[PDB]
Amino acid sequence: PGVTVKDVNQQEFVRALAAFLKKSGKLKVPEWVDTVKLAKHKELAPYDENWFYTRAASTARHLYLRGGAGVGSMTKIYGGRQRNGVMPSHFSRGSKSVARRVLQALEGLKMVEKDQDGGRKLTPQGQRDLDRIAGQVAAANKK
Amino acid sequence: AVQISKKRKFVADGIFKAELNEFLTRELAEDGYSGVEVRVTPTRTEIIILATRTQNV
Amino acid sequence: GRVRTKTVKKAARVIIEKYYTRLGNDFHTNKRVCEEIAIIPSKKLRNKIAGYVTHLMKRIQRGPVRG
Amino acid sequence: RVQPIKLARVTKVLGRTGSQGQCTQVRVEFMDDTSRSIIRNVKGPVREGDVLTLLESEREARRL
Amino acid sequence: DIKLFGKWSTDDVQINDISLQDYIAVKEKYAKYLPHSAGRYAAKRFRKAQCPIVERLTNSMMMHGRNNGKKLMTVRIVKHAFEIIHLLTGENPLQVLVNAIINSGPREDSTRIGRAGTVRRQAVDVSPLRRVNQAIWLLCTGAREAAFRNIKTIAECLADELINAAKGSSNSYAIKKKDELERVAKSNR
Amino acid sequence: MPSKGPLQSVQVFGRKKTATAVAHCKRGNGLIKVNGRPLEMIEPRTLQYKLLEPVLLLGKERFAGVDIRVRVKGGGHVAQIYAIRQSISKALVAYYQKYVDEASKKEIKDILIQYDRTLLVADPRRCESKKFGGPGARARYQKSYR
Amino acid sequence: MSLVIPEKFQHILRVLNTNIDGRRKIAFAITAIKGVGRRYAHVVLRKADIDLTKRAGELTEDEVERVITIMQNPRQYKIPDWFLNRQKDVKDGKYSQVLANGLDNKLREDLERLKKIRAHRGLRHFWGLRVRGQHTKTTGRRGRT
Amino acid sequence: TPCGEGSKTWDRFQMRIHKRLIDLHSPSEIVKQITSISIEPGVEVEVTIADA
Amino acid sequence: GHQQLYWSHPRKFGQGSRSCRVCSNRHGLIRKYGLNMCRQCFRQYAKDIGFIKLD
Amino acid sequence: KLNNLVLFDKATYDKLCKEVPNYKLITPAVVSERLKIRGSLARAALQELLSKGLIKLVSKHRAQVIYTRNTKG
RNA sequence: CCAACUUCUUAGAGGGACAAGUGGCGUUCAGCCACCCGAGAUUGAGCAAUAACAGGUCUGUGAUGCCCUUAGAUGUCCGGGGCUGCACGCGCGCUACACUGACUGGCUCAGCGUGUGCCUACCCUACGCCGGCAGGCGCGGGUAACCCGUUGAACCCCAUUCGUGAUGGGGAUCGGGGAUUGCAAUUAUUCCCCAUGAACGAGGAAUUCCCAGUAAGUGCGGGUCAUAAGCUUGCGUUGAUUAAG
Ligand SMILES: [Mg+2]
Ligand SMILES: [Mg+2]
Repeated sequence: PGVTVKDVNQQEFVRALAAFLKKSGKLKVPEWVDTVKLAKHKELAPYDENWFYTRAASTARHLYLRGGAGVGSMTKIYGGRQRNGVMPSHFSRGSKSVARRVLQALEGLKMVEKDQDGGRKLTPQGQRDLDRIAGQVAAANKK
Repeated sequence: AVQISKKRKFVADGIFKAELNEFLTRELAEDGYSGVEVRVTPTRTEIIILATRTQNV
Repeated sequence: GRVRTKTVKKAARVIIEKYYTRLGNDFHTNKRVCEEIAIIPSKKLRNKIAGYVTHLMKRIQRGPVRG
Repeated sequence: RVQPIKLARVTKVLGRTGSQGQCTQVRVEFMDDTSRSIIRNVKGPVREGDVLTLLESEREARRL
Repeated sequence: DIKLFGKWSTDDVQINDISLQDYIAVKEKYAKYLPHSAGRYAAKRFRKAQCPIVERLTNSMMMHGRNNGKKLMTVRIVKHAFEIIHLLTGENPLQVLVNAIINSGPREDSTRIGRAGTVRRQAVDVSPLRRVNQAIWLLCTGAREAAFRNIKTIAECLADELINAAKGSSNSYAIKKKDELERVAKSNR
Repeated sequence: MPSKGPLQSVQVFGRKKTATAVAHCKRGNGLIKVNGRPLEMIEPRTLQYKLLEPVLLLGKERFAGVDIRVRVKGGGHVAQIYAIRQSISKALVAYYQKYVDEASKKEIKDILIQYDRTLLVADPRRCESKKFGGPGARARYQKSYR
Repeated sequence: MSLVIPEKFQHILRVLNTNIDGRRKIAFAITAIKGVGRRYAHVVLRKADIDLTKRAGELTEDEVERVITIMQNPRQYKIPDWFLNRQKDVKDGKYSQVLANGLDNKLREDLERLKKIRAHRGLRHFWGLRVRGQHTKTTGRRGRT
Repeated sequence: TPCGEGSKTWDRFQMRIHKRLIDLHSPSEIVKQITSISIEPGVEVEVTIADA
Repeated sequence: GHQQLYWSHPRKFGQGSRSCRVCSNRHGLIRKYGLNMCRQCFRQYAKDIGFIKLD
Repeated sequence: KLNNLVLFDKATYDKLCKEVPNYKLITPAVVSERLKIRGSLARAALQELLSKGLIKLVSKHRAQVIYTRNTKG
């Protein structure tokens, strides 16, 4: 029936919306996309070659649950554990200009707007079709 | 001008209190000192000595 | 670790020697009597006295204790 | 020579022994009559009234 | 009737030895859905015996520091291993687990702080909780030391050592070494 | 629309170590979810049978007149599922002492006590602070002699 | 997809002066080249328009030639400037990745440069000491006898 | 310890300061005599500006 | 002398410019909450500030 | 006691598709020591034998994928 | 008043547990061992006697005796260097020896606490825009349950790659470059990038600490702090194997 995003498995809701944005080729992908390493707490490049679409799908969904997320906030949520070699490991921040470029690229896709205060929310046009494909992926849980 | 945090409000007047305790010890030791007691108002503040020989102060 | 120190036993004996006509083998009434009739500085030794008071209720209802 | 590996219920535990507090004397009874009862020792904790099985039944008790 | 990990109910299982029914807890009073609980088992003694044996097997599996509190990570070691066990045999895996507890728990060992004849000298019997403690210790250890340098998963190495120990062939580590406890106990009987 | 029976409901918490979780439950028709999302759509999923567990040995269809929903705050990934396991257990126990007979409440408390009492007792053990000479509360730094 | 094998499969390849292993995959097979690290290898391959999951002995010689060509002069294949070994080289002012005996050439060349003008770094390379200001009182014992 | 010698002991000083908050819709003149009821050394009172 | 470079090494940042406000040492001092007293005899006045220990 | 082989010959691949869908426990760790391959083609080829339909899938976990023999009679 | 209330949160008061109740033991003494009820049937720490030690500290102190030195001064300031030098020996520790793992990506959970200064310059950081990264600017907020901050912490969970190979384990050593703090970075402050890729396969004699939210894993925050934690002092998280002698 009426199935929102919250009652769907969301590890593979991200796989659903990444495949959506990849086939709807209206996302302003940067030129440096294949040499990025993604947030210096890790030592290899990202394995998936079209990783920019699954980061975009993820950062739209986290922006759905949390309004007013900025480029400083998105790097605190994709950060992880930096292994410092012979010294103990620590938390470290994400990559800022992969977070800034992906929020600007979604604004070309008309799925994120700025706020009265700082940060970003997503427009009603933005939420209406990730609810539309949330219904598809809960139906494809059967299908 | 601008005022400072409540956490360092309380350690500043506690260290105000400890400083003039030490000086009024060094002055009034020969005159039966026995401590002090402070009251701060948004006016004149009033510090009463607790001297035993109130003649000599 | 239950063993009760001398101030618990001594002060409970002076209740039962002196206010036996007000006490009984209920803990929660003797706790209220000893609160009203003694001067107890904290709550923990209050009901640690009152428990030894109820112990001696079943003890001196049997025979001649130091009574 | 060939013994049946015979099981036995315990009566009263006779306190620790074994110079480190490791062995417990237990006084087993051989499940078939309560008249036949040897005093023996196990290691590990006992719980009076349970069942333990002797690989060989009669060797020795703790006496000098 | 309760189906530990969703299946493999616990009525067909039978503990064969009389000596261990009061210490192995497969029955309905101590049968759960999955082995993870707020324990409180070493507060007073002798309540690590009505702790169910699937819980006591998944506690004795995370051992060596790098896996020391990973209890949501060793519960799936046992979750998968029951399915590997069920396919090589066709039996309820709880029945073949308690056959491993029966057959890997020793019956004799020895104790001495003096003049090591071999290591310990005076051969003693064993209580039926220490043979349960040494059943779960030998089984989890042998499943670990035979999967340390191997392509083989810990789940398969667990599964194929206690179905190898429930039959009894001295090919599992819990049998080929428990006999050496009972050999060395006869050697200083 | 408040036209029938305004606020026939309770709001009942359960805890583990910091993790509080308070279940608001109304009168309605068979709905169970936590922070918005359903109970079968829950994060760990290795502990799946011990957070839909009061539903199991009581009954989905029998106890389907209630619309339990929970908000969770604080804790960890394991403590936040013991907190909701405690919460929705003692929610409909507390819902029955307020709107139906306690003959029925004792009829379900009979299930939820002989089956591992921790569904409606708060497990009292807590953080137990560090001391000033060791790496933790009990353990100590390595003593050397020579 | 390789259910058996195609017809030719190099036991070892031969790239610059290194015979890289033939049973590895290309992302980790060309890291036997001194100068191609674990990170530079993936970037050259993504500029080489290849599938990363192919193994080593099953690249045709056009694939091998184009992989060697891109890692040889990466400055024109849109690989950015602070990804390279010799950023702003101290003899020429240019930018190069160095991948060969030329890596060890330019390694010792700066060692003998500092040894010539007797800088403090060059004197401790001329000795057997630590260079980056490490302590020496208790560590590094098994370099000296 | 004043020196380095000893058996690694630590003293944990602490100060727990309490604070409470009260609102009034009073006319802002009589707050002066509200301030003028008791000297009371251990407290610290503060009156908000009357401009809301 | 010759005032241009008497006290010319910059006492700014660094422990050569922090000092005890009672007791005039530069070592061990506690700059937390603006106390700026020495470690060794913060413990003297710790009750005069009002810092009780646990009891 | 050392190096195995990737990329099957003819001699092990026909040995694969004649008896590896027959026995009951089948896992990439099994056929990377009963055969002479090393693994990661154990994972690759046994994935596509599930794609054919010669075996059944049971578990599918990231640390452990477990298959079984297929319905016989 | 274009709503009520305190469950959750924060306190304040008061309550509550006493070995009370029930068996069993014991001189039917002190008490002990079991249960039932209950949140709890020993929470954890602080203070801590008498008498001492030739224990440590005059390098913490305008605590101080005595001796020494006092202008070519052991006072004090400025500049440079040193306390980091290495055939070796010992003690705390950190990271490891992998597949119960490392990757790459998804996914979801905290608590203790700290913040712009009288001298004293410099604080915590939202957001936006430049940068591949550390970072750089513009623009706010916060003297704090008002802002950072619903502190989207790691481990763990889910998929991907890797396959027992000193390997994609381990990351020492070392070259070149890039930023920040600063009066100044050389004998590398720290951080970033690329490359280099050493021992190390679970450790002899011996030895340490610990019995429940404990050990251990795992991060976070105070202290030091212009720049800075492999240390220390706290905090939560995951959570036990053995024992009641
Ligand atoms: Mg001094
Ligand atoms: Mg391995």
